[PDB]
Amino acid sequence: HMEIQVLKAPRAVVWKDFLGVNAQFLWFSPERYNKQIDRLQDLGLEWVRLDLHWDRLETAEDQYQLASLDQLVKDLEARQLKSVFYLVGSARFITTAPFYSPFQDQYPPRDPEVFARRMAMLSQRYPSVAAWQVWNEPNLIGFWRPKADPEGYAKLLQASTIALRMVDPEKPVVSAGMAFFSEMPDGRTMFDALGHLGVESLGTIATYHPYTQLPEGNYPWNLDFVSHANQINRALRNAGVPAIWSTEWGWSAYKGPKELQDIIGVEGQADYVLRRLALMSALDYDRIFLFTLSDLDQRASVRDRDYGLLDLDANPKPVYLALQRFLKVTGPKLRPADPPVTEDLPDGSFSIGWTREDGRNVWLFWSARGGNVRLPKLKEATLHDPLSGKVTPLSGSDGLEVPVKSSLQMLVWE
Ligand SMILES: OC[C@H]1O[C@H](O)[C@@H](O)[C@@H](O)[C@@H]1O
Ligand SMILES: OC[C@H]1O[C@H](O)[C@@H](O)[C@@H](O)[C@@H]1O
Ligand SMILES: OC[C@H]1O[C@H](O)[C@@H](O)[C@@H](O)[C@@H]1O
Ligand SMILES: OC[C@H]1O[C@H](O)[C@@H](O)[C@@H](O)[C@@H]1O
Ligand SMILES: [Cl-]
Repeated sequence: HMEIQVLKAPRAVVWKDFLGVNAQFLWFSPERYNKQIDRLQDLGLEWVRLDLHWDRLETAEDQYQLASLDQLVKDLEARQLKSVFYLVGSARFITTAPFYSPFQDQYPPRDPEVFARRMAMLSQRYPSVAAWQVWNEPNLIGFWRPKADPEGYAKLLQASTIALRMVDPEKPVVSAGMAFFSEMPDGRTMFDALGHLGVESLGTIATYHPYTQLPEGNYPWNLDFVSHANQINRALRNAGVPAIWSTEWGWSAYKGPKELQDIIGVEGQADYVLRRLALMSALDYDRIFLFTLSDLDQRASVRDRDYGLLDLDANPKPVYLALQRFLKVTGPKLRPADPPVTEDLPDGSFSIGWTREDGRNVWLFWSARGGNVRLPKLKEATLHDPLSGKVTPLSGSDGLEVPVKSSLQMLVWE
């Protein structure tokens, strides 16, 4: 046997349009988040996704805390960023939580119309915001207690969608990012259940958060990320969604102790993010958002502190430097293409071809078992390792010898 996963994107990818980042700007001073934005702009990116928690913005009924958010929205416009905000959680006055429950905000609102009016208020207050997203991961108990409720979420989404379109009928409404591939504890998927409730008629953007242990799946013997993504993306297109985003994905560089995610460190983070980026940019997403722009302080859980492209001082981590090298090699826009002709590409390889703006071909490739591959048609090419920054001219009188790594490499050829 011999199995290779080849991907070819369905359309051209323009990184500025396609690749955004999650951010947690309200956690930081304007001085600090403006530095983060400097680093983001240096990558040639402009899309950001920010979280709003209702119980932090409205601390009692009609008592708001918006000074920081007001300033942030002005600063985001001043930096020419394109933003999507999601609102999640119940304010204390409207929550369905039992009086004694420790997780008051993790319950949905008693009245979806009250939530909807808040989203409308925010949208009218901040017309520069590019898109509004309704709740977050409702297929997870931590965001919708005491148990997943597709009917309940559909009613919330419908009410919010109506209110948001009253404010601006042309602005996109984004449904909640579903955790993983939208699976619920009962064995159903939220996307399927919402489909039966006719939610696709609302015309909201569909999004999910396909975190996996490895870039290409959860186990080395079951690398089925591409299979799952293709399956859910096809179903969503079939349902007639206006667009598909992935509003969260990524890995933490935390040193532990282990909580869900294996310890991989700053170098593992760089490796995994680049491989996953190579996969998702060749799948049928209209936009994706890396989680996340910056490391966070002790207000975040141990794992959640280290997903950043940047450390707490807003300085590059290895994943940033790797992504920066990667995007410099690709240039700003990639058009779908085929990989070069190969001889003895190793079993397990991933293989993705593109052409960049100057017409040169770009081949993205890796394999868990490493090894070597021969390219019989080529006499010269340039090999890039975005993790080390090593650049190697390759040459041959009648074909190239190319080393294969477990990490992504980029071959630029003609
Ligand atoms: O709670 C974490 C952190 O994120 C929120 O968006 C803001 O309300 C901050 O003031 C808060 O400290
Ligand atoms: O907010 C990011 C959050 O995403 C999902 O809910 C999970 O994969 C967690 O692994 C992760 O921390
Ligand atoms: O099977 C792969 C997996 O197995 C072990 O538990 C650990 O070594 C992990 O770091 C590794 O990724
Ligand atoms: O937890 C992540 C955090 O750890 C330490 O505090 C420092 O190295 C920071 O720069 C880094 O962002
Ligand atoms: Cl170019």
